[PDB]
Amino acid sequence: MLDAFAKVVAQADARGEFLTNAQFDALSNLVKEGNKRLDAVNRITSNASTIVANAARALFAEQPQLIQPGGNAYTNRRMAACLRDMEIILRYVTYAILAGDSSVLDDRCLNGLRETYQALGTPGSSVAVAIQKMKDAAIAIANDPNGITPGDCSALMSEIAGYFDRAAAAVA
Amino acid sequence: MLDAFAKVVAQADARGEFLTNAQFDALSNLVKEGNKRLDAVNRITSNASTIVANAARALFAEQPQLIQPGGNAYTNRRMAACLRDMEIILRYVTYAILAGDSSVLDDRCLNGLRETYQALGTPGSSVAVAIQKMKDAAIAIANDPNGITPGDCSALMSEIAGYFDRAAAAVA
Amino acid sequence: MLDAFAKVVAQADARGEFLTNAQFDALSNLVKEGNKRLDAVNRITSNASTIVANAARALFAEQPQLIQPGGNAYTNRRMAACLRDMEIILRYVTYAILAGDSSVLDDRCLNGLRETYQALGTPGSSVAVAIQKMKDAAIAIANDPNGITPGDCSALMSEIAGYFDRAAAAVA
Amino acid sequence: MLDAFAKVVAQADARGEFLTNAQFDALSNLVKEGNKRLDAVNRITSNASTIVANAARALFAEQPQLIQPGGNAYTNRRMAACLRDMEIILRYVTYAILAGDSSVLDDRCLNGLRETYQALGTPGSSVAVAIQKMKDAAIAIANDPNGITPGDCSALMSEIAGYFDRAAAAVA
Amino acid sequence: MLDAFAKVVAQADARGEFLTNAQFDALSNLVKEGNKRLDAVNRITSNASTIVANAARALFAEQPQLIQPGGNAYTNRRMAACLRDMEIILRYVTYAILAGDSSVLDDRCLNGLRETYQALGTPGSSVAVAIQKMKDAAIAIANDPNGITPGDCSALMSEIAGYFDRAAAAVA
Amino acid sequence: MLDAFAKVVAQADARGEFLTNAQFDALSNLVKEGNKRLDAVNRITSNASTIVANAARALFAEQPQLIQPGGNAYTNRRMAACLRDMEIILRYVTYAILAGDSSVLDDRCLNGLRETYQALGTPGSSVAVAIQKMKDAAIAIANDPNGITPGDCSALMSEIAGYFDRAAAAVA
Amino acid sequence: MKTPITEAIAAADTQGRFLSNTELQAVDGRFKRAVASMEAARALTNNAQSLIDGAAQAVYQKFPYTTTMQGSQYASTPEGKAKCARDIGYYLRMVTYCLVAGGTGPMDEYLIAGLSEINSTFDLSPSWYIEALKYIKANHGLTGQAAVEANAYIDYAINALS
Amino acid sequence: MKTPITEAIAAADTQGRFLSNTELQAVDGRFKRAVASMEAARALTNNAQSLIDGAAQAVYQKFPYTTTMQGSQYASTPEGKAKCARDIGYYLRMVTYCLVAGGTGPMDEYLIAGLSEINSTFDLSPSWYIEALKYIKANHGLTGQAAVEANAYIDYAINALS
Amino acid sequence: MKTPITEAIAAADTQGRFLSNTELQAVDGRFKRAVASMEAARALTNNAQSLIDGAAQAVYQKFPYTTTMQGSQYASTPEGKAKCARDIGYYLRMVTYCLVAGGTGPMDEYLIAGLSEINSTFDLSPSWYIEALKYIKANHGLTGQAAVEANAYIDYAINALS
Amino acid sequence: MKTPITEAIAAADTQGRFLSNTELQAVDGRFKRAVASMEAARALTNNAQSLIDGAAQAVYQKFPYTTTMQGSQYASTPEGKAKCARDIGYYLRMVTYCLVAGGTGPMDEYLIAGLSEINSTFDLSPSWYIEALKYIKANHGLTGQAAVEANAYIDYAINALS
Amino acid sequence: MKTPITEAIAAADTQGRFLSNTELQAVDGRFKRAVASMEAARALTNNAQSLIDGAAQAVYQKFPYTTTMQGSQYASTPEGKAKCARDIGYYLRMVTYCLVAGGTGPMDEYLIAGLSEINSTFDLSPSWYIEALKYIKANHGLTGQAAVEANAYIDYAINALS
Amino acid sequence: MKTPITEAIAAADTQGRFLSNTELQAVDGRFKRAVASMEAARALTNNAQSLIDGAAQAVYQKFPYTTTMQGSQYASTPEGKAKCARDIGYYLRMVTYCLVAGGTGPMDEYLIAGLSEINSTFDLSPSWYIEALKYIKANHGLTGQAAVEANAYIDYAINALS
Ligand SMILES: *[C@@H](C)[C@H]1/C(=C/c2[nH]c(/C=C3N=C(/C=C4\NC(=O)C(CC)=C4C)C(C)=C\3CCC(=O)O)c(CCC(=O)O)c2C)NC(=O)[C@@H]1C
Repeated sequence: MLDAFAKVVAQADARGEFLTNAQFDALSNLVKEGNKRLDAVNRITSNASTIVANAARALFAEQPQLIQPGGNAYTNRRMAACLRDMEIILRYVTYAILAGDSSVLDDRCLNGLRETYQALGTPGSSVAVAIQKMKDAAIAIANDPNGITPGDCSALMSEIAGYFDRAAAAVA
Repeated sequence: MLDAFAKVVAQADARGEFLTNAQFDALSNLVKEGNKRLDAVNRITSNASTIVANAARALFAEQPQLIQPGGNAYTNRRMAACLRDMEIILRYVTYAILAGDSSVLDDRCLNGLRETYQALGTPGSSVAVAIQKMKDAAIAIANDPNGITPGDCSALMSEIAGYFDRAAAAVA
Repeated sequence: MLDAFAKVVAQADARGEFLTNAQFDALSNLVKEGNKRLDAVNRITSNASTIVANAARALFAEQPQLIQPGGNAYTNRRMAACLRDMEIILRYVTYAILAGDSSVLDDRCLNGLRETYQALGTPGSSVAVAIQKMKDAAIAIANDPNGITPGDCSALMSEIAGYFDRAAAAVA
Repeated sequence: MLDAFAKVVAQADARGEFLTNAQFDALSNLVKEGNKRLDAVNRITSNASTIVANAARALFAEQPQLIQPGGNAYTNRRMAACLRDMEIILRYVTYAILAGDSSVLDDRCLNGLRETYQALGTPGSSVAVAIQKMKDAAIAIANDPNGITPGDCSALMSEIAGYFDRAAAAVA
Repeated sequence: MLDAFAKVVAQADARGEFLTNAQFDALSNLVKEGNKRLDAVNRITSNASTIVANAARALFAEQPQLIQPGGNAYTNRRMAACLRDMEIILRYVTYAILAGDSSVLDDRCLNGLRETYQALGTPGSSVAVAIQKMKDAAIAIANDPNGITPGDCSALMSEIAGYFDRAAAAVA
Repeated sequence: MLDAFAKVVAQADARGEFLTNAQFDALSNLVKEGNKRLDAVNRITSNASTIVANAARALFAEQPQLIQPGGNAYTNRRMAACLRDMEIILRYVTYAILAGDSSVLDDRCLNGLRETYQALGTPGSSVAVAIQKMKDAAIAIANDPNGITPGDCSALMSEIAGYFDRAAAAVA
Repeated sequence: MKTPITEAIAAADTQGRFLSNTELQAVDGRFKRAVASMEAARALTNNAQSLIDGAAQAVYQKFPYTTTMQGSQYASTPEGKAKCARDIGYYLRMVTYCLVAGGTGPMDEYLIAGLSEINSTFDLSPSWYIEALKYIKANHGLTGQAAVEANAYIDYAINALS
Repeated sequence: MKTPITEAIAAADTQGRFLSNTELQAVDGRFKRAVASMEAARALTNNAQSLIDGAAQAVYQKFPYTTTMQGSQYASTPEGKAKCARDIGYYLRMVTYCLVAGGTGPMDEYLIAGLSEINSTFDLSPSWYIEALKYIKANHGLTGQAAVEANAYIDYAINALS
Repeated sequence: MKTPITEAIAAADTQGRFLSNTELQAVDGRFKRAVASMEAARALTNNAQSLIDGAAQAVYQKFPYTTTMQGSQYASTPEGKAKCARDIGYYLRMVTYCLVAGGTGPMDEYLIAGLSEINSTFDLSPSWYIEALKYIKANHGLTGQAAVEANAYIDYAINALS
Repeated sequence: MKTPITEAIAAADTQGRFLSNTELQAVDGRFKRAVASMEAARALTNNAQSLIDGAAQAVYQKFPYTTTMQGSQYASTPEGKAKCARDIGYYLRMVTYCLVAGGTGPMDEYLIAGLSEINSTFDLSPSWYIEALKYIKANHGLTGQAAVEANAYIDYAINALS
Repeated sequence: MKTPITEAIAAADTQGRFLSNTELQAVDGRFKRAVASMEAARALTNNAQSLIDGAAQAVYQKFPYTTTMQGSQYASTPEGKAKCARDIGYYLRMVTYCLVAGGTGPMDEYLIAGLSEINSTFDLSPSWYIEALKYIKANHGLTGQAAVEANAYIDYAINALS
Repeated sequence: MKTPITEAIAAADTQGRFLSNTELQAVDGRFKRAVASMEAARALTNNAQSLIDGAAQAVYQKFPYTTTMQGSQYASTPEGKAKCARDIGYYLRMVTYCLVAGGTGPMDEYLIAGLSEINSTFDLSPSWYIEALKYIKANHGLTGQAAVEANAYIDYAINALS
């Protein structure tokens, strides 16, 4: 598992170099933008339950074949496993948001997940839909301009979207 | 693991339907034929040891290359492993007889067994012979018309034969 | 795991034969040559540390790309893992020397090792170099004619070389 | 673990005797009274949840010191542990009812339980109260004369009461 | 494991009360004194090795019977176990310093340690001496007035001394 | 676990001394008497089965209360556990004979065994009888003067008897 | 799937043993009880609708706020009522499955597993389904050992929801 | 009890290590945030009653059936209302504890653990306490980073109930 | 001790579950079969001696060397014959115990456990006891489901000896 | 395969250690004893037949019923006698293997493993092979430390059969 | 790699939990301390050479035998001095990495792991590198909380070498 | 304590087996080698002092800085030289113990265990004791298999220090 700083450090060690002024500037800028990051994490984490619930409801409304007898999300056990999966994906996403790097999401969540869903028979494309829903919702919540010190968070939201899209592409 | 009733239930749940009169009739008939089944299981189980022993003796008489130096059944360890294998096969067969379904035999015995014998070098065709011997013997014992209330058990014996042949085909 | 005697015994059992006079003579000769073997093992084992150290130093002097930033033997962790690997190889080699057979070296060391180094990215050809160094050094130490009852150990040294070359070929 | 039959068998084996006519008569009578037993178990088991809930509510109404800050049943964790304990006691009680013997209740539930409650600081006397409540409720439910073939179950209810009182005395 | 804040919280929950102004003031003062605490921990931790080494040397100089043949600290294994013990004690002490509470030291280090030393035969009084040495050294290092923003740390040093004395009394 | 040599070494290390001429002489004498020891071990080990069997038969002939219903050695399970116990005792005894020291017998067999038999209810005095039988038999077998190079083994037999009596006293 | 037969087989296989007379007297309680079980299953299947409606109305009368409160969990919209009748049908069908299989296996594996997580995620109150199950138990019209089976499994569901 | 300091110590002890600069920058986020945390805790403690009443009424207006339905779980009796105000007070007090300790430890150990089993056993709907917590979050009167702390832990509770 | 009831209880306790209809249909096969079981147990107990003698003689005629060969294991001495009749009585009594308990528990725990080690240590041939058991099975005089029980457990013993 | 050398190597590898003087003094007991061992192996191999016949007859005289009783396990048919001589040859050959390898490895892995299960399944009495082994031990004609080796491994077999 | 952020994430993932306010106050100590940390890293990077030379000479003056003794481990040859300056540079660079990452992760994973085995295999004395690190700590020219960071990680190295 | 005999016993006990011919040929290498072993132990014990002095001086000449450098680890004070002679005596005595026991047990348990931690904590260089051991190996005056034993265990020590 790596964070942004650890990533730069590892890349520099592979070459056996001290950090250059450019890298010091970049990391310093990352630090200066830490409050926005902590805000995003705090918000998405604070609304995780409603994100997963609303995303699931919307999914099953759009694809009722998943929740009818014979579907993959039929019975309470498989429904619970689906809601659980969504919680996991959102969780490791938030991990990546705090870390500034997708290393933890990849290794501990996305690596080998396409194979799992193929073996079980779960349609990874539906999971991708779910991840898209949770993405839009989470970005809305994190970029809600009410009750916070105004400013520009456009670069952070594109990164969060980067992690979500990364997951969706990983499962689909 | 499934029994006949559980099998019908699962098939009906996959479609999201209540059982139809045809299915209720079929299962009721299965119930009415339970005494014969318990008899078959009781008999084969009661003579398991002589079934395995006689089948083994006959096998090694027909294929002496198995019990000579270099053979797969040479040494007491490998002989014991062969007799053991036969006991296992007969045992899961009886399980299937009681259950009215081959689910337990497949998963817990036959699944992946052809690969095991190929890796070890055991000739699966000889195992098949053994299974055939145990089949004929077991059917003779279970359908012995002496000391039991007379009746027609032809349908049950074809099912038992179905499980045995299933195993033989699975290993060969 | 087998030694020479166990090897002959197993080969004879596969055929179901008692040992012949030729085999008894061969094993008796092995026994008569046991003091030289114990000497070789005692010496190589007594100088294991200097063998591994000098071999490593020579390797990294010949291939400095291994010990520079980005190399496979860079950082203390990977260096320690390399020295460790060398200790392991030399150790199982000595095992084989005492046993008169390569069975233990193969199963417990060489089997599957080429796959490991390929997965990790370690260059097996460099490991082979190391093994060659340890070979020359070990043979020099074991065949040092000073401080020992004079005699001909040429056949033993060709066997030791056989085990070393076996390892090198196994990794390269 | 023993049932009535196993109990008589063990007592007879300790003396090395075959069963006497008196014992055969006693066990035969136990068999003839099996339907009532299965009824009792079915009923108590069917109303376990309401038994435990009502008993708990009554307990905490009678002893509010247990549910106020500082009490042993304060916080949700300890409350959950108490309700759980009650479920366990009732469960092993029902086990004993089906078995006709208190062996399973003793070994798997009551043995060493007084020590546990003393170490934790839980008042075993309150647990005893709870067990008494569950006793009265369970006996009412099992001896409810509505919707069942009329008859005399007085001997069975005294046995059930015997198991409950046994537990209460064991904890107090 | 508890820290100061957690301690006050638990004490308040046992009574079912909100915190009073006095407690809020006390905890606020703890916060205002956090930099000094972090300094103490950083310093003692930074000099742990020299603290343990010098303390050990002084101990064995004062009690040579520990390091002569037959002594408890004779052989390298037992010496290593003693130095290790000292490292452990100092470590959990620093834990307590950071936490503002002795809970972690007690449970994870001191609880049951007098029994261990009595069973092994180690003289707990010598361990106490060692702990006293490490105490004086650690306090000197943490209260060194050079290279730090001047101020009064007398209350913190009495607390650190409190933890050390607590350990010594616990072992002696 | 210690042997004679290890025992002397440990005693000398506790005092921090090199071995004296007396000790070197004693150990040298132990070596010179090793063939007799290996003979004793080989013989007792070669007749272990008949020793245990005959000893058991004699025991149960002398104390028929052990093998009647209610006895401790009644049923095949407890009989098997008794024969097993005897095998264990004889085995660790032979270990001690080879080692020249009772350390392994004590720690790995006798330590805590009196408590076990008291808890289970086994009469340790009967076990002692068994051990005496196995003692007499084993000494007869090991000191049988037929088919061996004549000599005086009286000192060894008193040691073997020492180990047996040690066990008997340990259980009784 | 938990049934008397599968429980017996699992018991004999857990210890590498052939079947014995024990397991067969178990499967015998099964086959013998299968008459009452089958009767109850047939009756419940035949009167499933009239009764899912009796029951849905039991719920709506007991908890009227569920037919007027705004929320996707409540039955204040046609889609909500549809989901509710659907779920009651699921419970009844599960009961019939248990009666056919001679055990709780079907209900355990298809329904009970994950029930708490679902009811919590979707804000569904257990009391609703408990009321529906109480209605079904009261008005299934069965007498004797058939009613004992039906009530046994229905009460099993209620306990799962309590 | 989970706190930043105990999390750091546990992290260093899990691997037999002394503390390091890492753990100290953690405890430093703690001490620095302790100002806003303490402010929110003081404010919530000072206006606890007015607000437990605001909140209890939020619940009773949102779910009126709880003030009229017959049952020991509902607030249709004086004892019921007493229990309800009690529980809302428990939630608020837990929030203040979390604010004082700088973590969720207090709420995790004193409340969340066993919450599902309790709500299920006693037929208590999470939605009630979610409504109370939403009211408290809306009317605690805090601004800035104090409101961020209070809302953080309140929302933590809501998520535990969802 | 393995019985249908203890097997059911153990099944329900292994997974922290209350009893269910499954286990009760099991105990029901038990209680129902208890009539034939009890009949066979009574009959075997009543004619135990005549039959231990029939059987001991079956063994001595099948294996005459056991009445003439020198050895404490053989029945060439009065004490040997006494031990043999004793053991045959043990087998029969164990059968009756199994019939009373409705399972193999008694025979498993009191006899089968450690049988191989004993027969090997004391040089006792299984074939002897197999012959005795075959005789008892042939001449116990039972008909119908009683004979099915007796033969079930006797054959269980033989398989244990094979 | 268990031998002094493999036991030493396994001992050093079990703890990730190089070999030491200990293991070498072990392999030294091996090499030194290899002279007597080899002598006994040669002698037994040279007189294997005369002796398998001495021994088979020892068995047939001790247990005459095995040459007259009806059964595929007994030596009452030419095929039976063939199987018996075969098995005695197996035991002797195993002894020679142990003598060549300097340990019980060969006999452990090729014979002892699974011996009880075989003797039980095929109704083969250990006493027969014990008698054969006693004969071989009595008439192998060896003196001194060669007889000590041969008798050591033969007695090892007997103990395995007891 | 051990950092405050990765330690927080690992803490939350070890128990299947989302992040909480605790972890965020941790990452907050990180971000806040990152100013002093970054300052020290910049300064050390800017004056790395002058100082690797100050330090190498500190070692050579403290232990003069390392510049005159014959051996590939000693700095008595140009290649030796080259290796030494190389290693001192490694230590300094590792310190800068730790300062950039806000934790000991980089030094733990790239250097400390396997340090004892290396120093033992190649006959390298820790005291040498301890002296170099003491020099760097004494002459890095930092004041205030930057010096606290630099000294924290340097002292961490020394303790690893002690 | 690791010895040939204890290694054999441990080998037989690890698998619940009696002793066998294997273990006895092991103990036989032991007893046979005990002559050379004992000779070397006697000789080393007789000339222990002259040689601890030869050796201490070997160290002081090879590493002169240890007799002039300021530090409690160095032999620049009478107490330092005393500690050094003490430790060299410990190594020699350990060698004699290994020779007496026929294995590395004594040295493993009394010295090697914890050696790295000690040398690191007290700033003791292995090279010093390696030099002392090289001197002892060069000037112990032994010839033949006695020198092979002494050198075997001394070299064992050196490898432990490398
Ligand atoms: C076909 C296999 C042969 C056959 C069987 C047969 N039996 C009956 C009658 C009965 N069989 C049993 C057996 C059991 N019931 C149980 O619960 C158990 C477990 C303990 C067993 C072993 C019983 C009890 C009966 C009823 C009593 C009786 O003896 O009649 C029939 C008649 C049909 C029926 O189901 O009753 C049949 C056909 N008879 C043959 O000739 C076939 C070779």
